[PDB]
Amino acid sequence: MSKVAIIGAGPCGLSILRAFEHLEKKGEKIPEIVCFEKQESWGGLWNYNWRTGSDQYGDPVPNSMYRYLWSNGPKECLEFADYSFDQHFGKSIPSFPPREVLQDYILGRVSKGNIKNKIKFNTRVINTVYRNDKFEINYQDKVNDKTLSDTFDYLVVSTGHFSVPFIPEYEGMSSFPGRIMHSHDFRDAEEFRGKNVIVLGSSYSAEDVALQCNKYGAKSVTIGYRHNPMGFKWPKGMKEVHYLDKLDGKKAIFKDGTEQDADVVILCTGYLHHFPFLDESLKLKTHNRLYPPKLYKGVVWQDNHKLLYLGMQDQFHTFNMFDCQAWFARDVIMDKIKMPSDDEIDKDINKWVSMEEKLENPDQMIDFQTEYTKELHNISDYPKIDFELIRKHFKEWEHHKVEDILTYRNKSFSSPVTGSVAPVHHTPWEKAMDDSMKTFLNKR
Amino acid sequence: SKVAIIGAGPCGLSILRAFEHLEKKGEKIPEIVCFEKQESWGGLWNYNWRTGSDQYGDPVPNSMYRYLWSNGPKECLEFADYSFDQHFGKSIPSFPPREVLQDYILGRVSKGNIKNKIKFNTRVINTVYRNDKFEINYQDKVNDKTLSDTFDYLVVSTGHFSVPFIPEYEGMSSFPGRIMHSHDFRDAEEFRGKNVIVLGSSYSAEDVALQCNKYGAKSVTIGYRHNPMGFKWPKGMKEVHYLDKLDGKKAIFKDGTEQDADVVILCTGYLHHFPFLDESLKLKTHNRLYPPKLYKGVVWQDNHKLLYLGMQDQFHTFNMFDCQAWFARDVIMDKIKMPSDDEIDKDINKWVSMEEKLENPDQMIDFQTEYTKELHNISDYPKIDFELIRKHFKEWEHHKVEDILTYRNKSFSSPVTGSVAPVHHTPWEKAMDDSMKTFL
Ligand SMILES: Cc1cc2nc3c(=O)[nH]c(=O)nc-3n(C[C@H](O)[C@H](O)[C@H](O)COP(=O)(O)OP(=O)(O)OC[C@H]3O[C@@H](n4cnc5c(N)ncnc54)[C@H](O)[C@@H]3O)c2cc1C
Ligand SMILES: Cc1cc2nc3c(=O)[nH]c(=O)nc-3n(C[C@H](O)[C@H](O)[C@H](O)COP(=O)(O)OP(=O)(O)OC[C@H]3O[C@@H](n4cnc5c(N)ncnc54)[C@H](O)[C@@H]3O)c2cc1C
Ligand SMILES: NC(=O)c1ccc[n+]([C@@H]2O[C@H](COP(=O)([O-])OP(=O)(O)OC[C@H]3O[C@@H](n4cnc5c(N)ncnc54)[C@H](OP(=O)(O)O)[C@@H]3O)[C@@H](O)[C@H]2O)c1
Ligand SMILES: NC(=O)c1ccc[n+]([C@@H]2O[C@H](COP(=O)([O-])OP(=O)(O)OC[C@H]3O[C@@H](n4cnc5c(N)ncnc54)[C@H](OP(=O)(O)O)[C@@H]3O)[C@@H](O)[C@H]2O)c1
Repeated sequence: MSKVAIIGAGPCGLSILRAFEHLEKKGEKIPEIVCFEKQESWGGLWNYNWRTGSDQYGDPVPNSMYRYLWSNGPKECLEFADYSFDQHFGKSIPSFPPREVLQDYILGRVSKGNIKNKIKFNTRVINTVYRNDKFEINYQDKVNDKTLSDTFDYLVVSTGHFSVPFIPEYEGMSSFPGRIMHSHDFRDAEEFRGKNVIVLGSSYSAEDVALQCNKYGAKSVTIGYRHNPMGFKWPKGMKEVHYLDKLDGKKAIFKDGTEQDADVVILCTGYLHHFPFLDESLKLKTHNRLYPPKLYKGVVWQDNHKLLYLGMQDQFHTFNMFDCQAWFARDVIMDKIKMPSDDEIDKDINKWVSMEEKLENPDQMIDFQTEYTKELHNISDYPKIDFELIRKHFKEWEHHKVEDILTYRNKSFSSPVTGSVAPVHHTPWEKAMDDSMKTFLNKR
Repeated sequence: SKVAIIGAGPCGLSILRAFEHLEKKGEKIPEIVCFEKQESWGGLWNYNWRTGSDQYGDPVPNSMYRYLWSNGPKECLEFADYSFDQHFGKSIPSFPPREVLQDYILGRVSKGNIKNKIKFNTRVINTVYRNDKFEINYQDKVNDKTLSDTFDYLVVSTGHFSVPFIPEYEGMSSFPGRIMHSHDFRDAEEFRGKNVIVLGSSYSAEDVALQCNKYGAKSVTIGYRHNPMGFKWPKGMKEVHYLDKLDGKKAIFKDGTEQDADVVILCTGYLHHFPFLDESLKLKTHNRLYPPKLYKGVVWQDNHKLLYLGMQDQFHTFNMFDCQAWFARDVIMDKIKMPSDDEIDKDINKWVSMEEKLENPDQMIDFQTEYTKELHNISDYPKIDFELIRKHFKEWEHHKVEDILTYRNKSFSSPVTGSVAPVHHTPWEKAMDDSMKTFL
């Protein structure tokens, strides 16, 4: 008889709506659920949006995906246990599909029944306090420019953590005569054809953005790193150098002495966990990491067990980890899973944080998130899926990237749900200029 | 008595300055706290390379770009209590680059204890009125912490040209180039050799188009929805009717025009945006010379201790903000008494009715002149010749129609000291370096 609020209708918010649907479909009564989504439509980061900065209502644009974006990990690692690739597509498809394809898969899982009607779109949650055993929530109806209010027994935060950019300042930016942007701003790589591009950062965004710039015709691409280089086998017109010292006109100067003509600087420097719409007492504060503290099983807010965060960990696993988290959260809301004592909660949190701090390389991290996810998987209803296969897949994928960063997307992996082997795509990724679902799925 | 001011741009600084005049004379003044989300005072007059949102996730309020020059005669915006002659110590041309006017603005408030009243990197986030106090929450950005305090009076001076209005046009989802708003514009060199599309029909469209051309754009094409600006555009520039869609690197207009396009710059205006005010306190309006619900254009009709500065559309700027500020100060000080609710409503209607009838720039200049002159006579802001200013604006509009490329080369006389501006050593079209250093 509870009333449940969900903030965000991306993969995480959809995971929990889906978790609740499984129960309703079996005949179980479920709580009233309201899901707030600031975008026009569901899909979260998987929606492409030309917009940058803030929208027509002055709401910051949560979209970070760009044109020509392809799955950066094996799709088999993110398959839904309750909704297989074979079921959705009706045939086996390659392991690294373009964004539109995976978006289609995400929305397909939830588009058959009553989930969509539970979501309020163009609606931005702006304020949350907890009082008298209820979450009092203010939200903006954007189209009408109006503040609305309601009260809930449980609150699920699924707003992701890759939308609000962290944007550091370097010397000389005030006088740089080119574009300075964050990866969050990146939209169509053709913008930089024939240009000298500087990329700053050492993770997935730096890696992929650098490659897209080169692929879509940049004159040069130079990656700066602060601590250690990615060390991948970069294409001809690409180099990796240490630490940007300053910009001096159309000239980037690095600490290792490198001087590079620069037309654009793309800061691929990460994002903030940003929750301006939550009271300070409810607000998770953390940098991007595999296991932030104060989250029992990485989900339940330690100080308020009716506040549940989804997807807030750094990610190797994605979709099916979100599912495992969501099924867990559903079961907490349903009172199927009972919270242990305060001391046992704190002890369990410390166990995972301590392991997390000790992680030293991707193999250890992959093992860590595997064990985290598998433990979640065993406490609830989420269907059979082979996390051991997934563990192996991730490690193979890391090896592929080291082997050849240009060709890792051409590899084939087997489904941890159905066993199906992905066919090799008709077009090598390094030559695949058209990112449409149509050309991917059609022959030739 | 305790007063909060939100924003330390020209308007917030105008009121801090108004209160300072009194304190300097020996009058006791209220405790004043001014919140500013930027690192430093100056408002829009600060250049910031950042776009979108900052390192703390706070939307960037800066909209000015590199190579920006004053777009109206500086003699129309001179401070009555701090002349250009006083500040610069010699006559200088009428259209200075941004840094020059920024230096003038901050110079007026630099000498005293005003700066110490301002909390920087501090963003007001919530405002409610209860028990006769404004309860205000603000984020200390650097520490990522929410702080709270209570005030008797609230002055909102956060401008209205920071949060962009950004309309969608068919084809944007697949356009192979940059789509941006003028609010994003930073350095025109970014577009050298590029086919630029500019959408809009006001000051941002006009100046951005010219900046792109001046800094080597291969072409510039301006789309208008209702009416063209009609200025005498430079050789490589044209003005066409209504963008229909983008189809690849192709901009297609309703009048059939097809134009090669590498970048689309939406110069489509800004929102009055106050997420940090309770719905009951929040001004809702489009850009216009006289929004309703603002007594003398300043006092919130439904709460006479909430005062908005600078929220009108602008011909006048600095010295109008001043007149509004001196007014607001005197209201806060209880020198000026509010009239009855009915006389307030009648007075607002009087000005709104006039504002709705304005038909052309001349009538608008006359309107804002009268609005400003009336404010001027209710307080003690010093002598300044608004009649001369009225004339200057009309002359400037004429200059723009005559030649949009040369209007900044014109000279105007100070309405404060009578000083005649010298013609700058370099014509605007050829003035590439916007540094105050090289200007002076
Ligand atoms: C550029 C990029 C590429 C990526 N590529 C891959 C990939 O190839 N493979 C992979 O497995 N993972 C990828 N990821 C990881 C990605 O985070 C997850 O796949 C997934 O999108 C996370 O889903 P989520 O629901 O947790 O957050 P999101 O997908 O960000 O969804 C959050 C939703 O909440 C909404 N929201 C936010 N604030 C509010 C508010 N105040 N009120 C109402 N609604 C709000 C947002 O509009 C958004 O729709 C990528 C991430 C990024 C940024
Ligand atoms: C691109 C551009 C060019 C212009 N050029 C000219 C010109 O040449 N001549 C001319 O006369 N006028 C010009 N103007 C008009 C301009 O509005 C005024 O000159 C003046 O800047 C207005 O000052 P203001 O204090 O009212 O607003 P602003 O200058 O915008 O100051 C508002 C301040 O409030 C702060 N703020 C906002 N929200 C918050 C919050 N929640 N908490 C704390 N602080 C906050 C902002 O950081 C900002 O510093 C221009 C405007 C623009 C946009
Ligand atoms: N499907 C795709 O192809 C694709 C493309 C983009 C993003 N993604 C996803 O988007 C999510 C986020 O990845 P991300 O790379 O953007 O974030 P991230 O993994 O959190 O990495 C942040 C990077 O910023 C660097 N950094 C921090 N401060 C810096 C500074 N002051 N100067 C320079 N560098 C700085 C960090 O390295 P240092 O501290 O050593 O400098 C780090 O490498 C991930 O899920 C990723 O998979 C996928
Ligand atoms: N010193 C300088 O050189 C400098 C440079 C830039 C800005 N400024 C200042 O910035 C402030 C704002 O000027 P502004 O021009 O940005 O704002 P503005 O005066 O409010 O004008 C907004 C423009 O947007 C247009 N518009 C609205 N909706 C549109 C749509 N859907 N598609 C296309 N156009 C649309 C409007 O024309 P339609 O409705 O007819 O389309 C209008 O011309 C002013 O104070 C100005 O002085 C000064």
